Order: sequence, then C-alpha cells, then structure tokens
Amino acid sequence: ELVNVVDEKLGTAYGEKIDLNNTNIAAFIQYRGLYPTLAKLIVKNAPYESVEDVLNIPGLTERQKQILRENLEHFTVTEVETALVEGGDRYNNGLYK
Amino acid sequence: KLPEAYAIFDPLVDVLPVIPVLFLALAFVWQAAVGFR
Amino acid sequence: QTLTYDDIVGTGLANKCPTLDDTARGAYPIDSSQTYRIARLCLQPTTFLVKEEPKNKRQEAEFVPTKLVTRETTSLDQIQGELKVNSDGSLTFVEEDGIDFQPVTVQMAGGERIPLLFTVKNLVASTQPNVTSITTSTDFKGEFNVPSYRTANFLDPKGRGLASGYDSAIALPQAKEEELARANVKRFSLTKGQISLNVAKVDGRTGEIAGTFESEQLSDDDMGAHEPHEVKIQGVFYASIEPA
Amino acid sequence: GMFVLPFMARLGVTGSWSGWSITGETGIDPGFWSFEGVALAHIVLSGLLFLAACWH
Amino acid sequence: METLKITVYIVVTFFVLLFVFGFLSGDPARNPKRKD
Amino acid sequence: EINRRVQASLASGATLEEAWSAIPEKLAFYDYIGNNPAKGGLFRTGPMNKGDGIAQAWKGHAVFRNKEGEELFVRRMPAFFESFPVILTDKNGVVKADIPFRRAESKYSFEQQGVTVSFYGGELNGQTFTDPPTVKSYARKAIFGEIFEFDTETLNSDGIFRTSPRGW
Amino acid sequence: LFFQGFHNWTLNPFHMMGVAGVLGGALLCAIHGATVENTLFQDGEGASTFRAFNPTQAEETYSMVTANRFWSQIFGIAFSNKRWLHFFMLFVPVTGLWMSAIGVVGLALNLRSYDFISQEIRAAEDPEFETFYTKNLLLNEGIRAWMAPQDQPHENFVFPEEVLPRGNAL
Amino acid sequence: AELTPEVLTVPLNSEGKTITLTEKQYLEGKRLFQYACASCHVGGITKTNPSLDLRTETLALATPPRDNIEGLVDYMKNPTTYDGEQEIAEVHPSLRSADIFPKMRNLTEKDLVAIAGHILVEPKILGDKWGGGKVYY
Amino acid sequence: GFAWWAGNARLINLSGKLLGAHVAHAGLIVFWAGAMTLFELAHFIPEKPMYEQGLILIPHIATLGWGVGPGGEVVDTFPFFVVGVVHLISSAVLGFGGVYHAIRGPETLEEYSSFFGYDWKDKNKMTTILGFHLIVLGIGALLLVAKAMFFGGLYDTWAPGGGDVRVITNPTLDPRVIFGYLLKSPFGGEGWIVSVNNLEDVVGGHIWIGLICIAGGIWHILTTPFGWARRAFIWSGEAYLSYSLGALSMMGFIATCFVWFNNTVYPSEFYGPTGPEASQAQAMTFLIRDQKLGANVGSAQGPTGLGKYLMRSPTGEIIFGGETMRFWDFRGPWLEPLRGPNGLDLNKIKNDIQPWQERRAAEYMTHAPLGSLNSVGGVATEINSVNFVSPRSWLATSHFVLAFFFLVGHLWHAGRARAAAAGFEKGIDRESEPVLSMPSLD
Ligand code: CLA
Ligand code: CLA
Ligand code: CLA
Ligand code: CLA
Ligand code: CLA
Ligand SMILES: CC1=C(/C=C/C(C)=C/C=C/C(C)=C/C=C/C=C(C)/C=C/C=C(C)/C=C/C2=C(C)CCCC2(C)C)C(C)(C)CCC1
Repeated sequence: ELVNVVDEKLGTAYGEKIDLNNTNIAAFIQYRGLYPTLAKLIVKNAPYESVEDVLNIPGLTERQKQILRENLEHFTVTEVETALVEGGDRYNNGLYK
Repeated sequence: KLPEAYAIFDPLVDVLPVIPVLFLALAFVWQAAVGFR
Repeated sequence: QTLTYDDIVGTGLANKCPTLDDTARGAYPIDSSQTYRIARLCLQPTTFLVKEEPKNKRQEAEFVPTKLVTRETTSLDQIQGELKVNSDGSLTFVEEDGIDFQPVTVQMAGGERIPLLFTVKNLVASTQPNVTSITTSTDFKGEFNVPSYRTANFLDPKGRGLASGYDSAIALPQAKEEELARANVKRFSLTKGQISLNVAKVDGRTGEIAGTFESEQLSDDDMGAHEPHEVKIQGVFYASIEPA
Repeated sequence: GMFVLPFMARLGVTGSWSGWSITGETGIDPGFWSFEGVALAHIVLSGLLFLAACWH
Repeated sequence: METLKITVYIVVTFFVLLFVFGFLSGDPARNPKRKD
Repeated sequence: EINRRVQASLASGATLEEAWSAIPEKLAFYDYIGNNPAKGGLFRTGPMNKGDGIAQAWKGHAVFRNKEGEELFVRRMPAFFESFPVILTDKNGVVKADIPFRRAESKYSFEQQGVTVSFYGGELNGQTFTDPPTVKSYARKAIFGEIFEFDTETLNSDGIFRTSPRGW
Repeated sequence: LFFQGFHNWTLNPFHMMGVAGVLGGALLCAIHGATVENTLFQDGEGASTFRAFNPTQAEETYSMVTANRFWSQIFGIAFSNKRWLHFFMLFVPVTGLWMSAIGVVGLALNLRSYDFISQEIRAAEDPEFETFYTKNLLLNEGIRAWMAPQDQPHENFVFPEEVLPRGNAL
Repeated sequence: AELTPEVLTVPLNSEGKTITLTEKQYLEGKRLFQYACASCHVGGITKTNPSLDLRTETLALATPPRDNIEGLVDYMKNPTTYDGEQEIAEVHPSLRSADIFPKMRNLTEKDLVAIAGHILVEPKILGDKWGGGKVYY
Repeated sequence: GFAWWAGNARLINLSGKLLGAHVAHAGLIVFWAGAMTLFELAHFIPEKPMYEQGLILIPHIATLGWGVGPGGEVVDTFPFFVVGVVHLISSAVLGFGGVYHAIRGPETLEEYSSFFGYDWKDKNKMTTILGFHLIVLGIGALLLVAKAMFFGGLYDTWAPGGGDVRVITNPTLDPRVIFGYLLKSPFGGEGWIVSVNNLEDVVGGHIWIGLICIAGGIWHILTTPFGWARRAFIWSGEAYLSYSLGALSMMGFIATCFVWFNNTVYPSEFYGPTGPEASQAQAMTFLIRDQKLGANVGSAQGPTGLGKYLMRSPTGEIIFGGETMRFWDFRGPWLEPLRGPNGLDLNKIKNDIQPWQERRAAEYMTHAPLGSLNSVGGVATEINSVNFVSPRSWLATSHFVLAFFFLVGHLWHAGRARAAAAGFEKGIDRESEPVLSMPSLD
C-alpha cells in the first residue's frame, strides 16, 4: 500500500516514450528539431489529454507542426505525477552529466 | 610579446626572472670557497 | 522617495512588506469591464501557531505559539496574477508566479522542531459579490496548494529517496523490511491550504492595499515518515494593483 | 517517579527553559529560576564548596 | 540580548586594557637578570 | 556443486521443480554469504543467529526472467562490500536489469524490463512473482546467494552479519 | 582510501590508538628537543650554543630543574626523571604502531569496526536522524561504487550510470 | 593501437564525402580546442549547458547536422541553437562574434578545420568518455 | 660569535656593510619587478584574458590606467615595456651602491659622517631615520593620488559601460567614511578595509595616509620617545627588526584577503573572478539557462524546500540559491544591475538580463580560482586539458605562506631580542640559576 510512484511510472509508457506530461525537458534533445523551441512550448502548455493535442498549441508554424507530426510516435501521455512536475523539475531535475 | 626592435633578446628575457635566485645559490659557492667561516 | 540596497542590506527590512500610511482609508473602484492585475503581492508572517495533539477524545488540543529559528527568511513577495471580475462582481485573484514559498521551522515548547512550507502556491482568492470598489472592509478568501516540503530528489540520511536513492535500509541487510516500509518508501504529499486576506488600508490614488492575513496549512510530513501538524499563520500583507 | 521535581514545584519553580510548565501551559519564559537553572546553581555551588574544602 | 551584549563589551574591554596596561608597566624589567 | 546436481537431475529427465527440490537444504545453506566468515564485524558480538536470525527453511532457488523470457542472474555480493547494488545479467554477462539509484534516466529498471522471479524447490517451489516490489525484494536477497527464511524474533536479531567461530 | 571506503578504518579504535602514538610521538620529539634547546646552560661565550657541548663532559647540558619548573607552571605537570622521560619517548610511538598492527590483523578478516548498530537501527526508523557517522558512510558508499570497477578489474563490475550513488546535481 | 588514417577519416559534409586528417591536423585541432574551447567543453561536455554535448550522435541530431566538417566549421562561424531556430553568436564564441570573443580573432580557416577535425576524431579514440562526463573519468 | 649559518648577524654593528646589504637587496627587488614584467610581456598575448596567462605584474600596471581602455581591452603594450625596463635598469644602480657599500665602502659609517652613522640604542637618531622613511612613504601614497587625479586616472571596473579608465575628480575626504572602514567588522558582509568598493574612497584614503605619514615623519624627526615608550620597548637592532617582521606579517595576511575578496583594486577583468564571484556566476548561468527554457525561477522549490534558484539570506535579501547562499555578500559590476532594494529583483531577472551579463557569468564560472599545483584548471577530479590556475590563488597562497613565516620570524627575533637584552640568550648561568633561588612551587 506504500508504493514509490516514480518506480511505478517506469512501468508505464513513461518508461519508453517521452511523456508530454511528465518527462524533463532534456529528453526532447534525443529527436531532431525539438529543442529548445518546441520542447519549451510543449512543456509550458502541458498537460495533454492525448498525444495529438500538441498540434493545437497556438502559434505553431506549419514547419513546427510538421516536426511534431514527424515525432508523435515518440510521445506519450500519462497522468500527471506531482512528484515529477513540482519544484520546476521538468525544467531542471537535478541531473547534469 | 616584446616590441620588435627587441625581438632579439626574447630568449635572454625568458631567463632574467630567475637571476635573483642565482644570488642565493651564489652565496653558497662563496661559503664553500671560504670554508663555511 | 525610497531606499537603496545598501541602505536595506543586513537590516532585516528586506523581509518586511511595504506598508501603507495610516491615512490611507480610501477605495479603489473596479471597472466591471477593464481588466486588472496584481503586480506585487507581499505576505509577511508575524506569528506561527501549531496545533497540539490532545491524546484523548473530546479534548481537541489548542493552537500554541512557537519560536522561529530560521530567521528573517519568511516572507513571500513579488507575487502576481490575474485579478478578474466575475459575473456577480466577486473579484478573483489567480496567482501566477512570485516567490510564493518559504521553508520555515518553528520550535514548540519542549524542543520539537516543526518545519513547514509557508506558501500560497497556485492561490485563488475571491471576494463577496457586488464589489465595485476595493475598500477597508473588502475580504479575500481562498485556497492554495502545499507541495511536499522536500521535493523528489531529496535524500534522507541513509541515502533513501523517491526519485533518487536507495530503496531499502542497506545498513540492516537481513532485517525484516515490513517494519521499515514507512521509512523506506518515500511519498510526495500535495495538500490544500486556506487563506483570508483582510484589507484595512487602501490608497485610492495608487492602487496599493494592505492588511492582515491568516492562513491554515499542514507542516512537513518528511515524505510520509510521520504525521503532519496543523499550522496557523498570521501576518500582514501588501499588494499593488494595475490596470492590466 | 519524580522525586526532586515536586520539591522545586512546591516552592515556586514550575517551568523549564524549553517552554513548558508543570501546570500544562506552553509559551512561558521562566527566566533563570527554571528547573534547569536550579539544577545548574546546585552544580556550581557544589563545585565552589569543593574548592572551599580543599582550602580549609 | 542587549543587556548581554553590553556586558560582554564591558568584560572584554576590561581584560584587554589589563593586558595593554600590564605590558606597559615596565615589562622588560620583570626578568631575573637585568632590569630596565 | 549445486549446479552440477541440477544440471544432472535435468539431463536425467527431471523437471525444473524436481531438479531443485532434490537439492538438500544443507548444501543450499552453504551457498549463502551470511555464513561467509569474512562478513562480520569486530564489535558485532555473539552468534551469527543474532544477525540474520535463525535459519528455518530454504525458500527455493530464485530464477529471474525479463519480459523476453531471458533468464537473468543476480550479481553476487563480494565479501569486501558492506552494501552492494542489485544488478542482473544474462548468461553472457551483459547487464539487462538493475535497481536504479537515480530514476530519471534509468533504462534497466525492473519495471521497464518486466522482471519476474520464479522459485524451484524449497518452500516457494513453483511460485512466480511479477509485482515489481516483490521481485525487487528477492533480487535484493539473491545477491547474498541462496534465499532463506529466518526467525528474527526469537533472538531479536538485528539483521547485520556476524562472523563465525572460524573467524573469531 | 580503499581502507576508508571498504573497512571504515578511521572508525577503528586500534587505528585511533596508533594515530595517538604517531602524533603523540611527534609531539614528544618536538617538545623535548625544544625544551633542551631553551634550558641550555651557558657553557661558552658564543651566540651559537652548539659549540659549547663536549660529548665526554659529565655535566648535563641543560637544566632539568628549570625545564621542570617551566612546564609545571605552564602545563601543570612536568617530567622530573630523565630516565622515565626517555623511556616514555620509546614507549609512546612503539605502542601506537603495535596497536594499529592489531587492527589491521582484524581487517585481514574483514573484521571491521564499520558500524555502530544502535545508530543504524535509529536511522533506519527515523529519517530525520543524522550524524557525522551516517554522513561518512554515504561517502564510503560513493567510494566503493565509484572506484571498484577500475580498482578490481578481475571482478568485471559493470555499474551502469543509473545505479551509481550520487547526491543532487553532482 | 595508434593514430591511423581510418580513425583520422571523418565525414566532410552530409553528402557522405569523407576527408582524412593528418596526425598534424589532429594535434593542431586538439591544441586549438584547448585554447579556444576546453574552458567549457573539456572532454566533449558543456559545463555551462550540460544537456548538450559534443558526442557524434548528439551533433548528428542537431539542426543543421553538425556531425561533419562543414556543419562544424559553419557552427564556429554562425552558431545556432540545437534546433537551428536562433543564432546565438551573442553568447557563443564564433568568428561572427570575435569582437566580443577575442580568442576567435586569430583563428584562420584551416584552424577551424583542425578544430572540427579534433572534435570528430576524439569520440573514435575515447569512446563513451568523450561527452560522457565524470562517470567515465 | 655567530656561525656561518647566522652570518648576517655579524652585520648588526657594522653600519656601512649593513647599508650595502640593504641596498643590494633593494636592487634584487627592483630587478625582479623589471625582469618579471618583461618576461610577462614577452609571453603576453592580447586576445586572451590576462588571467589565462599567469600574469601578476601586468595586472598591477593595467590597474593604474596604463595600456588599457574600455573593458580592460589592452590597447597599448608599451607602458608595460617601459615599466620593466626602468625597473631593470634602476636595479644596476642599486646593485652598484650595494656591492660598493658591502665590500669596499667603510665597514662602519659613524666615523665618516655623523649624519649617516647610527647606534641602535640612539633613540633619537632612530626616530629620525624612521621619520625620513615615513615622509618617503607619505610621498609614495600621494604619487598614487597624483596619477588618479592628474595623470590619466585609474582603471575603474565599475565605470558604467563595462569598465574603463577614469580620472578621479572628487576623492572622498570625509573621515567618517575613510576611517569608518577601519572600524567595520572583518567578518562577512562587512570585511573591514577589504570591502572598499569605489575609487573615490581609495584615492581619498591615500590622501589621508600620505598626510598622516608626512605629519608623523616630521613628528618623529622633531621628538624623542617619551618615558612610557622608553620603558615598554626593547631598544636594539634585532628588536626593531622583530617589530617590522610582525608588521610585515600582518600586512601579508591583509593582502591575502584583499586579493581573494576585493574585485575593485584587483579588477576581475585582469585577475579573474573571485571565489565568491565565480560561485555566484554559476547560479546566474543556470538561472539564465533555465529561465530561457521556461522555468519560473522565483517559484521553483528545490529539493530541500529552499528555492532552487533564489532564496532569502538570514536578513531577508533575495539571493542566489544552492551552496552559493554563503556568498550573497558578493557585489560585482555584472550583477548589481539585477539588484533592487530587497536584493535580486525578480522583474529585472525575468526581463532585463543582457547578453553581456550571460557572457560574463559563463566566463567567470569557467575561470573559478580552483586548480592543481601543476596548473590543471577546475575541481580536483577534473581531467587534464585546461592549463589554468587563477592569479588570485597564486597571489593569496604565496602571501599567506610568506605572512606566516614572517610571524614566526617575529616570534623568533622578538624572543631573542628580549633574552639578549636581559643577558641570558646564550643559556643559563650555572652559578646563578634563577629557579634554584626561587622557592619550590609545592
Ligand atoms: C580465544 C578466545 C576465544 C574465542 C575465539 C571465543 C569465541 C567466541 N566466543 Mg568465547 N570466551 C572466551 C574466549 C574465546 N571465545 C573466554 C576466555 C571467555 C570467558 C571470558 C569466553 C566467554 C564467552 C561467552 C560468555 C560468550 C562467548 C561467545 C563467543 C562467540 C562470540 C564472540 C564475540 O562476540 O566476541 C566479541 C569480541 C570482541 C568484542 C573483541 C573484544 C576485544 C577487545 C576489542 C580488545 C581489548 C583492547 C585492549 C583494552 C587494548 C589495550 C592495549 C594497550 C593499552 C596496550 C565466539 C564463537 C558468545 C557466544 O555466542 O556464545 C554462545 C558468548 O555469549 N564466549
Ligand atoms: C626581514 C627579514 C629578515 C631579516 C633581515 C632577518 C635577519 C636575520 N635573521 Mg631572521 N628570520 C626571518 C626573517 C628575517 N631575518 C623569518 C621570516 C624567519 C622565519 C623563517 C627567520 C628565522 C630566523 C632564525 C631561525 C634565525 C634567524 C637569524 C637571523 C640573523 C642571521 C640570518 C642569516 O645569516 O641567515 C643565513 C641564511 C641562510 C642559512 C639561508 C637560508 C635559506 C632558506 C632557509 C631557504 C629558502 C629557499 C627557498 C624557499 C626556495 C629555494 C629554491 C631553490 C632553487 C634554491 C639575521 C639577523 C638567526 C639568528 O637568530 O641570529 C641572530 C637564526 O638563528 N632568522
Ligand atoms: C640578499 C642576500 C645577502 C646579502 C645582501 C648579504 C650581504 C653580506 N653578507 Mg651574508 N649571507 C647570505 C645572504 C646575504 N648576505 C646568505 C644566504 C648566507 C648563508 C650562506 C650568508 C652568510 C654570510 C656570512 C657567513 C658572512 C656574510 C657577510 C656579509 C657581508 C660581507 C660580505 C663580504 O665581505 O663578502 C665578500 C665576498 C666577495 C668579495 C665575493 C663576491 C661577492 C659579490 C658581491 C657578488 C655579486 C656579483 C654581482 C653579480 C655583481 C654586480 C655588480 C654591479 C651591480 C656593479 C655583506 C653585507 C660577512 C660579514 O658579516 O662580514 C662581517 C660574513 O662573515 N654573509
Ligand atoms: C638609502 C640608500 C643609501 C644610503 C643611506 C647611502 C649613504 C651613503 N653613501 Mg651610498 N649609494 C647608494 C645608496 C645609499 N647611500 C646607491 C644606490 C649608490 C649607487 C648609485 C651609492 C653609491 C655611493 C658611492 C659611490 C659612495 C656612497 C657614499 C655614501 C655616504 C656619503 C653620501 C653622501 O654624502 O653623498 C652626497 C649626497 C648626494 C650627492 C645627494 C644624492 C642625491 C640622490 C642622487 C638623489 C636622491 C633622490 C632619491 C632618493 C632617488 C630615487 C630616484 C628613483 C626612484 C627614480 C653615505 C653613508 C660615499 C662613501 O661612503 O664614501 C666612503 C661614496 O663614495 N654611496
Ligand atoms: C612606521 C610607522 C611608525 C612606527 C614604527 C612608529 C613608532 C613609534 N611612534 Mg609614531 N607615528 C607614526 C608612525 C609610526 N610610529 C605616524 C604616521 C604618526 C602620526 C599619526 C605617529 C604619531 C605618533 C605619536 C603622536 C607618538 C608616536 C610614538 C611612537 C613610539 C611609540 C609607539 C607605540 O607605543 O605604539 C604602540 C601603540 C600603542 C600602545 C597604542 C595603539 C593601539 C592601537 C589602536 C591598536 C590597533 C591594532 C589593530 C589590531 C589593527 C587595527 C587598527 C584599528 C585602528 C582599526 C614609537 C617609536 C609616541 C612617542 O614616544 O613619540 C615621541 C607618541 O606619543 N607616534
Ligand atoms: C589608504 C586607504 C584607506 C585608508 C587607510 C587608513 C587611513 C588606514 C589606517 C591605518 C592605521 C591607523 C593603522 C593603525 C595600526 C596600529 C597598530 C597596528 C597597533 C599596534 C600596537 C601594538 C603592536 C602595541 C603593542 C603593545 C602593547 C599592546 C602593550 C605594550 C607593548 C606594546 C607597545 C608592544 C582606505 C581604507 C580608506 C581605502 C583604501 C586606501
């Protein structure tokens, strides 16, 4: 009844895709065209009901929409986990090299 | 770098700052010669 | 006229909110239409009260006073947010950003340290309906979030944590772990608090207001290690309003 | 099993420097003549008398 | 606290002046051999 | 030796359950670091039972598999180490799962690799666990070698290894 | 550094007695040499006082009496017996080294003073309890995990990034 | 093992053309990289933004691709963000910003090539250590 | 009576040979100033910050306003050359007087002229020599004032626009300010005279000290010591040397802290950032980096509950978070624009950080005064690559070492001087042992 919610989140798609609702912003560097600019937008406009909501971020250039489309299969959304989004941890989670 | 007309003495200058040290070494050569009197 | 850093530094006035002249008994009127922001909301606490635990049934222990031990580090400031007009004339302030948290530890009688995250994070505070003017009888009431005092990376003294750290008591390799689950599994608490803001001074010329606040919230639960205390915070506040 | 605590209480010493009193009231400043300060004073006294014993 | 601060200021100044004046009182002359 | 016996129980027909149930508990209990005399401490006094407890039963030999059905091996703690991390490997030595310290970039977590533990022989013979915290828990013990049930109450055992008469 | 991280050798009372013997010995060496050099008798006219000793002189070359009064008044106790003094100077560093040897014999068997059981039981139960003793074990734990693979190549330790113990940011 | 031509052979452009450095160029580039770059990029990391490193896989995924001599020489001329969207000459050493980054003032065109060369060869020699950080020291 | 290894003690009552010792040694000092400067210029490369280059003397010259313009950009190297040459040349003249007085001149001076001769025990002659040197020192301090006010100014790291040379037209004369420094606490946030943070106060204090030194120089020429001073001091050459060794030691400890903390008369442009400066620059750097990515740095709670980027000091000022909380007393020209009267202003941080501040912070963070003895820069676990130890680390450590031994030297000579004055420096008289005529303690 006492669960580590972070470990439990590694058993979800959070453990295999970039989770648009939870993943730190540094993960948007593993796919091209996404960092810093779209990463910044995705994070600020979170949370997302489903992966396809990213395309409804206002202000998107059609080039930006193309890159997001190109990468939707690398995204997921799970429920927001407080522990991963509090403390500005999506912008800086304590991990460098 | 030094002004060009002194270009010449560049390697003398790489050595000058150590000369004060030589004076301490020199005091021991003098005392060796006089028998540590 | 105002002061420079070098006048303030080391005095303790950096932890004090700006105050209003005792003459400032005005009113700031509200264009039902035009929009408004709070450009600066400052909350300075003056008193920390912790609820005791009464041990029996129908005694319900009291709010007892406490000694601060973390110094002039307590004030929330530079806060801002939307100030809306609802259909019925209630105003709602919606916090956006600011230095909206301070860790504090107060000491109860008998030595117990009680840490807490004095915060107004995500505050939404409303007025009664039919405002039309902010006056020296306007009250805001609202609620805010209180995240866990430590965030996820925090490592207890044995290296155990939630987003980092050991998942067991490594110094007790063959100990029975069920005794220790509460200490081994860290949990991230997220609770609500409540706050009243009582306007008592208004500069109708400048849009500045000031007064008193009381908030109630929970103390640190050390990532689930132990039960929290209830905390009541009293202090003073100041805010400036702008046509957005 | 407090033996000496009631003899301090009996003649007026009721609070501790940690802020509690035997009456149950929190937030009390007893000044020096708390349970702690009475104990201190007896240790200091004991030590002065020890030195007086050596002189004599 | 201010009572305490004043007291410590007094105690320290007292001891420091004992030191300054003690050494100003012909200290070189307090030796076993030769006194000035 | 233990593996020599299972290997030969199996070539000779027997099932996995049967090959391990054939392992005497006394031999399995030697294959446990808590009886290693080099695991004690100078001021950790008394009988070894005061530390890990009074051994009651062999629980069974624990077999870990990932989500691809690969059999994984817990790296055993060396005697030098008071603590040791939990790392699982394939028959070739490649890391395929572990218990991460930092979670945010972990890639080999039990949750991600879908690690399961099955038991052959002993008390837990023919039982499989899939819930991550349970699997991790036996993984934590498998670094000590074979897994035993202890009575910690009778002596109020504190859970810290002591040395043996050979050590003292 | 191996012995710190793996044996927690600083915590070992036999090492501590050794430290006290080596440092105690260095102290004795310095304090005795300085005392003789500043209780010297005036046995020559020159400002270099070394010239005024003769290896076959019978007379002590410094005053034990003045030395003793000095240290008695400065420290409270002093040596009065030259023989005991020089025996003590043999005794202190020899014993310290002997004590540390015993402790390393314990460590031949991993028989360490690694832990204090009472601290661990409290700290397992009480995540607010922290001492310099718990702080230093975290350091030992970092040491072991960070040096072990390159320091014990025969063990083929592969610690992936995610298993290394690390505090925040570093 | 030694510094062979196979290792000294790095992509020139994204077409796929290759270029083979000399040992001279390689040691030229290393020297220059220590002079102009190592203060932030020692070992292929970026001390002032650790999220972006000089591993070849990272450069390969930058916009425009930087895993080749051309992309890197261009970067030293007109650096951009990882997604290509903004020019960052104001805050990154570059020839375009040598008025404010004076170390770039004496870098000639072949110096740029040696530097870009060093960056592409070093991962082949050092492996994960390059851009890996202290974990691999 | 002295052995060869204490042979310079043989000069104590040979005023002529001892004059040569001092003047020859003064030539060694001027020689090194000259030679070292020319070595640094030979090796100087202008495109590289000075503090990447091992320079300790060029930075002292630039600081007086020579050879540099706005930003510490080196504009003209000739002043550096000139300073070296004139020093190097002048040391030959001092070398010459030195070997002459030490080997050929009169061993003792007092028979030649009664002006230059002295006896250590002549309290009047000694205060007169003291006074002449006080006036010289006073003159020197006014030389600095003259350069600042009449001959080009000084480099002012604080000058608006990134730093520049500036003439000082209004030196601080107010003694409440000048001597106020002398009474600030030496502890943190106060920092005694090390906190002087503007050139008006630096020039003004050198006016005071020049005048004070001239005044006192004339005082000591004109007076003889009073009786209370006669009876409290030891009057001997060794005793005077011991007094000066203590003063040198104290001064060396002050200079250590000066070069480690002060970024006004040791501009960071030339010497590298201070430890505190570099530490603040890292928090600035990631604050900038994270805010650009969208982080709200004011509301971001860090692991501990304290702000991840910003927190309060114990008196409430808004300050940089993390371990650098300890360095919030730091003030530097790249940072102060962000400061309001409650400390760091959140609205200036959000809106008004300039690229030159992002640049300066990145640079100072990567040039922190940490380095190995063999000049590998960075924390001690860093790999080889970057050849760098900050001039401030070299200057702080060298002078701490020197200051320490000079204190030992002071104790050594002061004790000896006492015992020599009372007549027991060579040991105890066996026939008159003081302790054997004293009562037993017990
Ligand atoms: C060769 C000697 C020897 C050995 C190897 C053993 C071995 C053992 N005994 Mg036995 N025992 C012995 C002698 C021995 N005993 C003697 C002589 C007695 C009577 C006193 C006993 C009485 C006894 C009892 C009552 C019990 C045991 C038990 C045990 C077991 C646990 C031991 C333990 O915790 O030690 C702990 C060891 C230490 C904490 C180390 C102590 C040594 C200190 C650190 C050295 C002192 C330092 C010194 C002051 C330094 C100064 C020097 C300098 C100033 C010059 C173990 C199998 C226990 C058990 O489990 O039995 C069922 C048990 O209960 N033993
Ligand atoms: C202003 C500085 C100053 C002055 C003028 C003097 C003057 C004197 N001292 Mg004092 N002294 C000083 C500072 C000073 N001292 C300091 C700072 C210390 C503490 C270390 C001492 C400690 C001291 C002692 C212990 C003694 C003196 C003595 C003396 C007298 C004889 C000294 C002699 O002949 O040395 C001769 C010089 C040498 C033998 C050479 C020493 C070389 C040093 C130790 C090596 C330094 C090398 C360097 C660090 C690196 C080398 C690099 C390599 C390439 C060579 C003379 C009156 C003697 C005395 O009391 O007589 C009255 C005596 O016994 N001094
Ligand atoms: C700054 C360093 C320094 C200085 C200035 C002096 C100066 C002096 N010493 Mg000391 N001394 C020193 C270091 C120093 N010493 C050290 C390190 C030691 C320990 C080894 C000693 C040990 C020592 C002893 C044991 C004695 C002295 C004595 C003397 C004095 C007489 C020397 C004499 O007649 O020699 C004559 C020497 C020569 C004729 C040889 C040639 C020396 C010349 C000067 C070399 C200079 C060359 C230079 C490059 C020329 C440039 C010329 C140009 C400027 C025109 C003289 C004032 C003596 C004294 O007090 O006499 C009463 C004495 O007995 N010294
Ligand atoms: C503080 C250092 C100092 C001191 C106290 C002395 C003291 C003395 N010297 Mg020595 N001398 C010195 C430095 C010093 N000299 C130097 C540096 C040199 C080499 C240039 C000499 C060369 C020298 C010689 C060759 C002779 C003496 C002689 C004498 C004696 C007679 C002086 C006299 O009447 O001259 C008359 C005075 C003057 C002409 C006034 C000179 C004014 C000077 C040039 C200007 C001073 C301004 C300023 C201080 C310099 C700084 C400028 C610079 C920073 C740019 C006297 C005891 C004589 C002696 O003892 O014979 C037995 C002798 O023959 N000296
Ligand atoms: C190189 C500097 C120097 C030296 C060595 C001397 C040496 C001397 N002076 Mg002169 N003096 C000087 C400069 C100097 N003076 C200057 C510039 C002036 C002008 C202001 C004077 C004015 C002066 C007067 C008016 C008198 C002397 C006197 C004396 C003699 C007694 C000194 C004494 O007891 O001090 C020891 C000092 C004390 C016992 C009290 C000082 C307490 C201070 C405040 C302690 C502070 C130390 C602290 C750690 C550092 C921080 C500083 C603080 C202010 C913040 C002595 C020969 C006396 C004498 O006999 O003259 C004929 C005398 O009456 N001096
Ligand atoms: C320049 C400058 C300035 C100024 C300065 C000044 C003005 C200073 C002063 C200083 C001073 C003003 C000092 C003083 C000093 C003093 C001392 C240091 C003392 C000492 C003493 C002693 C040593 C004594 C002792 C004794 C005793 C106690 C008893 C008896 C015996 C005897 C006598 C021994 C400023 C900062 C503004 C800025 C920058 C620049």
